[PDB]
Amino acid sequence: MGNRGMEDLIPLVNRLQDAFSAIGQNADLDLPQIAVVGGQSAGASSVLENFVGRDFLPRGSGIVTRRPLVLQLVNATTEYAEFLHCKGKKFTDFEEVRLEIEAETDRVTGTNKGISPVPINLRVYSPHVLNLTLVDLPGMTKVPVGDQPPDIEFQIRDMLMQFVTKENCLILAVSPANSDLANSDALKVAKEVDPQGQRTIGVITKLDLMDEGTDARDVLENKLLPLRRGYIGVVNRSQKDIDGKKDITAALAAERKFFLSHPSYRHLADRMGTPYLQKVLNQQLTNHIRDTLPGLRNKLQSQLLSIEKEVEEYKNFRPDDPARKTKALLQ
Amino acid sequence: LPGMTKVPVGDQPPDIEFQIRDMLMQFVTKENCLILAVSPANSDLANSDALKVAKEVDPQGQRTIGVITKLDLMDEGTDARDVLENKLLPLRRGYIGV
Amino acid sequence: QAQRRDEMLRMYHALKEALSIIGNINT
Ligand SMILES: Nc1nc2c(ncn2[C@@H]2O[C@H](COP(=O)(O)OP(=O)(O)O)[C@@H](O)[C@H]2O)c(=O)[nH]1
Ligand SMILES: [Mg+2]
Repeated sequence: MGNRGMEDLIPLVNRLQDAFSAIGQNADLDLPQIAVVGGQSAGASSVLENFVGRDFLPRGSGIVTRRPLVLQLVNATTEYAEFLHCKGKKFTDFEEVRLEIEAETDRVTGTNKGISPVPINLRVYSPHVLNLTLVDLPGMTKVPVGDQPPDIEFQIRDMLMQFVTKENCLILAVSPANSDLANSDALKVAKEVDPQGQRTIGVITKLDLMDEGTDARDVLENKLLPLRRGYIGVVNRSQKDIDGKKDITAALAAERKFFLSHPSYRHLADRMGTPYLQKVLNQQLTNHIRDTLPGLRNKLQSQLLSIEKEVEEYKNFRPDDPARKTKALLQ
Repeated sequence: LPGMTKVPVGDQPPDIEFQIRDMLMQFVTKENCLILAVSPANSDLANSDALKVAKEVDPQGQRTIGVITKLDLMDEGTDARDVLENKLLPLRRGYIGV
Repeated sequence: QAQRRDEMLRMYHALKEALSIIGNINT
């Protein structure tokens, strides 16, 4: 468990925050939000919870991600979770969080394949995290089922747009492997909001369920559909493994064995897997935080130059100075 | 007919999706024509494009017959009983698995 | 006037400290 790529950046944020708080001002540390776009049952929730490093989201066959859960990670001194609709309660166990999320979804949408545009706001405080926004959006579908209205397709798409047309957002586009990449909706959306690939990261899931004799070797090499940041393959837990309470360590070991043994992927083994995605996102955040330094320097330099002309005289103030008095008199 | 796609590849024009539908509409919107809607089993049925088209041109289900073509590749731990029994997305003529 | 002087000097030193920290953070 855990995510150790945060540890090397947290003290940088703290030091910058302290440097600005010294003057009664904040730091414009506008880190990008992370939005996970995907088709229904593409695996977009298991990827997200593998980036956080905690097993707390509901996942599984069927329509589970019924509401647009928004997770806020706030750096703190201890570890706890809270909900805006459960104000005053404290959650010390992620299993309770998962069960409460399910109960809150059912309470509003019912037991059919319902949806609700209103998000759930879950905030987790921990000394090991950064101030991040994570958005788990409901998967897109083509036809209504259950008691959904005829426009279910358009309501879901509209829920996505308000979160991915915003600047400073990473579109983490998840598509299954045992399907044809040309028919992945997540990539159609990315091309509608990021016409040139600067933020979009491709992730290919379900590589272990490919039809025997076929592989995706020409997809992972960024040949079929060029994407500025390529595609990162991952292997998540299967439905049997979720129901079997499979450990996370075993899943990572199985993923590593899969890539090391597969005849068509050995040469890419060091470019794929869960920990590689963690490094890519952490590197993306680090590149962002460094890119803003010229603005902070220019603001501070301008303020310093503005005050210096008067500081030069204030620093020379003395309780007894007949020349200072005379200068003021003449002026 | 050629299958529907969302993302153009291989120098296909950006409107490849609309040209494919235009070809499809000239055969499935005709009367006295049966439509067989082919959907994979490994991909969630709510995503099926064939059912969307059949639903648009045969709201009543008189002509549409559904088929589930890839039961061999189901993810271990799941099955499609709730589709083949015509419960998840009821279709007048049911579904045939192959 | 005394309060304005004191605030200007405090802000001056704090801004100098902020630059001395940011330059070291960038490395
Ligand atoms: N073996 C395997 N199972 C997967 C993969 N991706 C998703 N699944 C399974 O698909 C089911 C639904 O995944 P889920 O993430 O809940 O879909 P979503 O939450 O609707 O995006 C779960 O049983 C997952 O374990 C994969 O890459 N490999
Ligand atoms: Mg999903």
